[PDB]
Amino acid sequence: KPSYVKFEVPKELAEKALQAVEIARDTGKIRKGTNETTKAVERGQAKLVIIAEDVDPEEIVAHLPPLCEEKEIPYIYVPSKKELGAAAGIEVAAASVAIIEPGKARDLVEEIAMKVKELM
Amino acid sequence: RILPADIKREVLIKDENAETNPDWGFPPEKRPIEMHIQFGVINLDKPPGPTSHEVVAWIKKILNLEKAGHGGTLDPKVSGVLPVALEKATRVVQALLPAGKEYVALMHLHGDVPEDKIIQVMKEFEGEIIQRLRTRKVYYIEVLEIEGRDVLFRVGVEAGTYIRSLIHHIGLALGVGAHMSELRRTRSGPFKEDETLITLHDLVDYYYFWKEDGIEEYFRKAIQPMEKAVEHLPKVWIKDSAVAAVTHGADLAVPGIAKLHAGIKRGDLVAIMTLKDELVALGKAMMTSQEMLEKTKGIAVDVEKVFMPRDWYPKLW
Amino acid sequence: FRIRKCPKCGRYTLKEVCPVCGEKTKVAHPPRFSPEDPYGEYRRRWKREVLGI
RNA sequence: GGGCCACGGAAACCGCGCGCGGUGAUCAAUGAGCCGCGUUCGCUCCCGUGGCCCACAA
RNA sequence: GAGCGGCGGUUU
Ligand SMILES: [Zn+2]
Repeated sequence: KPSYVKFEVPKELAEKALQAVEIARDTGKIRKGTNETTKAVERGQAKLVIIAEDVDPEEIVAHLPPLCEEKEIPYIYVPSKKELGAAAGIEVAAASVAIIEPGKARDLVEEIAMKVKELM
Repeated sequence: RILPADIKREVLIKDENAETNPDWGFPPEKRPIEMHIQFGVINLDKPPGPTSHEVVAWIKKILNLEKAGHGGTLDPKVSGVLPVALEKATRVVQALLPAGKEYVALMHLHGDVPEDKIIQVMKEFEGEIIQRLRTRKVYYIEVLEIEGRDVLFRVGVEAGTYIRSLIHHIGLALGVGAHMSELRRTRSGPFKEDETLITLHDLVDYYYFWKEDGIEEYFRKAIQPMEKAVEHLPKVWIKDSAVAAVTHGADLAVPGIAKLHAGIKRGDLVAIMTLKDELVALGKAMMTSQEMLEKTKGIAVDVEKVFMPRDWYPKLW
Repeated sequence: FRIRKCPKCGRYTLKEVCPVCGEKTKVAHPPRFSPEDPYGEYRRRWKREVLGI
């Protein structure tokens, strides 16, 4: 699996990922697409970054994992860019998503930042 | 899958005793990185988007080059093999502009046609075609895959053939019509899709790895010796004692030749090589391979373009 | 973009699995590049790690 | 005289395309639409200026 | 100045 994919993520952990994104969309505030996602990290607005594992070419998202770390922003990988896209409220796909303002997902997000923390 | 560049050549030996003095000249992998650039050619994988001309202006600004020139101009949406000759090697594109090309093309039919009729109708375009009015060869076409109205195929052609227009004529001959929806150049002369095929991201990153991190290895593999741009041409190899004379604008006389390719005819564009296989000059033959071999006096090659600097070899005259 | 290729075989195909070899295929075209290269610094941070410099 | 090498044989505006910044879309988020800023390589002849050589390979 | 592998239009 892709070289930008910097660690193994469990199925239910990657499921919670979609969940937090699902919720945050309508109760809170997200950004969809690698360009908005990257803006949010640079601007220090993103609470969590979600990256799809099937991004081809890799260069599309490969700057993401190292950018987060510079800004100490937590990020997780999900299996599919189609599934991650549907969660974000668009029909088309999404290489990546930023959860700007959580809402009903406050605990879930806070939970995830903890699990991933251990995988680094 | 055969282009005229692919023909195998036979080396005829003229002077069995000729040897090269390892103290003179710089064969490709004895070239310091800076000298390698000065006489380098990039096998660039052009992205879809920018023009060929813009891409090269990027390369010049980011690599701090004074000069660089591409071969066959690929259109903005077309990706693939774009040779970029650098600095003192710039003028070798004139060896590529005329070489055969190959493309993988995606054709979208405007109406339904049976798979067999497509394949059968497309095979009729091998050989000459017209366009502009001018004529042009299709060396081969192969249909990789068909998916309803989408036909993916490879085609080998002569320089200056428009694939877009070829696809349009294929559309007319099927009745239903067609346009080209995707194009990628997979080959141009001696440049092909091998490990030398390098993207812009890689090109610029290797550069920085060299300039800022002190690692020379990647950038050096990113650049090819200008001799590469000349692999498809017939060659004559000359003795050390003729090389500085040639670089000084002398015509190459029969007594200067050590080895040559078979099958050279008068008028042919020839590469003139040292016995180390450095490129000396491009010239035009004034003799056939058999004449150059049998004779002991006379002008064998008219030296037109000289690439090697005048000081790599001593003035042995 | 639709044109794809085998990383193993070099076959061009529209499919996701090579029909000669069976490997997953990849998009034939190179990523888009821009002379600004806003994330170059971070792409190089990733690429060194991959390469081992 | 001849060969070879270098320089030269236009400039400012507009537009498409593309790229970047901003906004971010009822199947283009691997970026719609819009706004602003950027943005287009050389080669071959031939002619002019200047430099190096006149070397059948010893 | 005339061509090869056009970015397109208007002003001296
Ligand atoms: Zn194969």
